[PDB]
Amino acid sequence: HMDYVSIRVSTLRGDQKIDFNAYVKINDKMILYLRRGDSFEGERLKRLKDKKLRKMYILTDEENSYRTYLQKNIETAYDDTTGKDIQTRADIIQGSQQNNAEEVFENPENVESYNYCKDAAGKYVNFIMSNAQALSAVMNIENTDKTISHHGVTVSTLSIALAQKLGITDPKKTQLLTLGALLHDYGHHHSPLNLNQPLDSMSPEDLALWKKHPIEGAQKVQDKKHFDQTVINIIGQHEETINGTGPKGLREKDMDPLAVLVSSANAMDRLITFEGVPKAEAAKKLMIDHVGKHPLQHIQHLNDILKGL
Ligand SMILES: [Fe+3]
Ligand SMILES: [Fe+3]
Repeated sequence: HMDYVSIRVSTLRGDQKIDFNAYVKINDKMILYLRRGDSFEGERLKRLKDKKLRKMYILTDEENSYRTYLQKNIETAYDDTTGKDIQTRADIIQGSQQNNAEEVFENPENVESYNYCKDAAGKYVNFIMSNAQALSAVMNIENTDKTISHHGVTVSTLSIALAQKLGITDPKKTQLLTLGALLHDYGHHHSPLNLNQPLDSMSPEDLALWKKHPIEGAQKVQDKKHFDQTVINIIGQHEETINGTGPKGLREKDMDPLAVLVSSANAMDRLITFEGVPKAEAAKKLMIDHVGKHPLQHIQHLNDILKGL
């Protein structure tokens, strides 16, 4: 009898108490999981981790409560005047960025959703740039379920920090870099590929499928008038390497410089998140197993960023 609407689980973050139930779908039935009054700050977030949760459901009659919950979370989290714990702010903002990316992946023709994601990417740059511990707090949020939207947020975070180290200050460029990084793996959306394995031990079939993703991703968006060219370039070129060994065979001179940055940042998170490489060993691995693929200055800066420098 009752109607439900879907919500993305990355929107359930921080210490605000929910004024709605939330349900997990099991065997196509809506099973009560989160109750009115629950919150998700600190260790409470574990209730939503390691469970491959993507969508949950709320009663349609409670949708207004959810919408107000989300808007309050976002407004409070981006506010630099509150003195709110940085980890809680980061929990909310990381999840909101992920939500915005998922909305674009699910609705790529939607101009408003793209523009919302773009505007929020600008807000994200400002959050990371204006709060000393923001990057560290975001990097504390492990990608337990190995999703491409969480991975996009992580890659965008490393990309913002890398851009700062390289002296790329133009706000339009940093916004588009962040947006492209967030969306970079659109080509993997609803792919049967298990990303959580090393590329060099994938079956030939899996590797072949993997090589298609930037090409397919870019082809899908390249003629959409509302997509920024830089974002299209990042989606399509982010697997390219400076010595021309990537899927498109591009060399550094052939590439959007911002895609070179995302390529480096991505290569690092792939090692750490998808291949189980300890963060302190990732730079070495790229240099010794990914010879000549990325600019040494990017790898050194990324190593420093992961070290807190
Ligand atoms: Fe990729
Ligand atoms: Fe990636």
